[PDB]
Amino acid sequence: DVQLQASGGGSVQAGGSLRLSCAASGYTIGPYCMGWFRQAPGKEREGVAAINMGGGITYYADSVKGRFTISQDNAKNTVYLLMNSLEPEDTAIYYCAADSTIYASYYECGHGLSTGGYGYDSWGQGTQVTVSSRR
Amino acid sequence: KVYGRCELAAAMKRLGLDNYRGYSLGNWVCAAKFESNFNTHATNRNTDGSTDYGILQINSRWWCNDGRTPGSKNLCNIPCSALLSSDITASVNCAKKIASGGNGMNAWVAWRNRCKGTDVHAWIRGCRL
Ligand code: NA
Ligand code: NA
Ligand code: NA
Repeated sequence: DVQLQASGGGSVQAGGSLRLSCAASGYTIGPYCMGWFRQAPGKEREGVAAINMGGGITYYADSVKGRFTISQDNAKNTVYLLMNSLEPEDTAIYYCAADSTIYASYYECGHGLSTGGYGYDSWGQGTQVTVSSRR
Repeated sequence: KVYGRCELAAAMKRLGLDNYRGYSLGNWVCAAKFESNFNTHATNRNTDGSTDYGILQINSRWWCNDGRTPGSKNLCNIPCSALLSSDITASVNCAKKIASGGNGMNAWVAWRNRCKGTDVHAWIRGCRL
């Protein structure tokens, strides 16, 4: 009965920036991981960024390294995805997701991120991001 | 202490892990093999400053307290050093709590990878229990 509530998104001109946010509620313990996955109409779903809530270590798809940054407020089981230098190819429905499993041994949240979302059991409804071309 | 395969199966059975939450004994033996090579002293430091302790490599950011992990939890309510004893009791009791977390043994990456879905009974074959 946990809920992931996302904010931010919308339209922006290429070269611009957007910050998405996602708050996890209903958890007593966890989540262990929080991240963002995106889906563009004619493409494979892509794991964009993830973070170990315990520790703050981050992971990124090669396609966004140096442009996007994920961080956590922690104090409030909330994570942020700061997206700079957006390109039209970044247009997609962005989804906040979480892995509620409290792992025994250390687990890298980037694993499920790069392998089809494995382990990410809770999902937001998706936020549209449209990056329009320059004039 | 480095346990022998059957020696560990025996101790875990004694401690009640055989069919604990539906996981037959070999699941736990297979998990220890790949997590720690049956070594109760195994420790592995992680980039987040946490450490995995013992036979089942239990993590200091969530399950035990080692005092080096800044703002961590201690869900099993024990010092991590307790997880390094020759006596696997503390590790087993904590592992029970971990497997009651909601995802069963999936909490152990190595179990999920090397044991889940295999013929786990092979891990206790040839042992007297
Ligand atoms: Na999960
Ligand atoms: Na491990
Ligand atoms: Na701790």
